[PDB]
Amino acid sequence: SMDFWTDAEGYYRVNIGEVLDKRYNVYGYTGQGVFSNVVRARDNARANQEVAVKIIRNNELMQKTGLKELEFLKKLNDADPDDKFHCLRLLRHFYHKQHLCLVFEPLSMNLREVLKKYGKDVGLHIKAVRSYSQQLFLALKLLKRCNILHADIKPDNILVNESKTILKLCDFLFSRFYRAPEIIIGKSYDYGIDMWSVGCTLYELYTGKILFPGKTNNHMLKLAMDLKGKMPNKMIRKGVFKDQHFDQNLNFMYIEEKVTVMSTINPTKDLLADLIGCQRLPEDQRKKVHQLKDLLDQILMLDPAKRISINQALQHAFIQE
Ligand SMILES: CNC(=O)c1cc(Oc2ccc(NC(=O)Nc3cc(C(C)(C)C)nn3-c3ccc4ncccc4c3)c(F)c2)ccn1
Repeated sequence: SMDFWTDAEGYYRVNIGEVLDKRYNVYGYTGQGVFSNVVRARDNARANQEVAVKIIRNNELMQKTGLKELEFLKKLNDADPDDKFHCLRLLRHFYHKQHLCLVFEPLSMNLREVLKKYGKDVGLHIKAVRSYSQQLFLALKLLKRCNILHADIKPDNILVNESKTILKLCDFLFSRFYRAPEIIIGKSYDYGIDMWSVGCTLYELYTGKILFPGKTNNHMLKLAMDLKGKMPNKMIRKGVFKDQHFDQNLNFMYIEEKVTVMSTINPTKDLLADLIGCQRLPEDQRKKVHQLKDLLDQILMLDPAKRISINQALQHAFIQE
């Protein structure tokens, strides 16, 4: 998230049965987190309630990064005192053996794991996609209110409770698939990047498949333009990486090594067909799928200024009808 060898040293292995801050009885690992150990504990000081504790590495870079994370979470916590906007709740922090330790509400699994348990190319029920879409847009609403850009929304960064009724947005290879085109071309960017990533996620939640599985940044742009046609001229010109992907005449240079020069990219991606799949749907679910397709069309505009607003997303037929 962002405001709109000594870097890897100091890992701490917490033992099962260790008590932290004279209260957190560590009883299990989670596996989550990239650089820090995230453990499950019971809070002996608060009726043995379950928490997750992230133990950050003891080095300068990750200490400072930890403090920034703490600041972002406190800002969202204060902006949303009743927890209606679906961001992860930090409970408090402490220090242990020079490690900054962050204590969070416990959650069950991330949405990548939920998709895996649905099985290969299966996806969720459209009713769950509807509910999760609303919750995600509410998270977007809070982030924008707090002048925060996530910049890496994807199933791996969304956690759910045990019943899978509630999701919380959080932040910890796959990242390229969810990247907005303004980022790829190197244009100045805004809250629109997170709306884009939410669109990519929603498609994947329903189909079980990655929307834009591009091997490179060049391939990602081609796949986006296969949906929406060629990127606007004014957008191309403002990108600091435009020369990797477009020539002096703003023709797209499709790499496949061979370079195919394209003045036009005819839209060919059939989003509805891909959404429906081999399903024989009843008219009520079929209607909802059409509405999902329309929501995605409005999210996945190449120009971020022309994407659906957060409020228009919340009031879209997919959610409301
Ligand atoms: C059984 N239970 C479990 O398995 C289990 C595991 C579990 O693990 C964790 C999940 C998430 C986090 N952390 C975050 O999500 N941080 C965060 C949120 C945001 C948002 C809200 C702005 C998106 N930005 N940043 C965030 C992250 C890193 C940053 N770095 C620098 C600057 C700002 C930053 C902001 C964590 F530390 C541990 C939680 C609950 N249950």
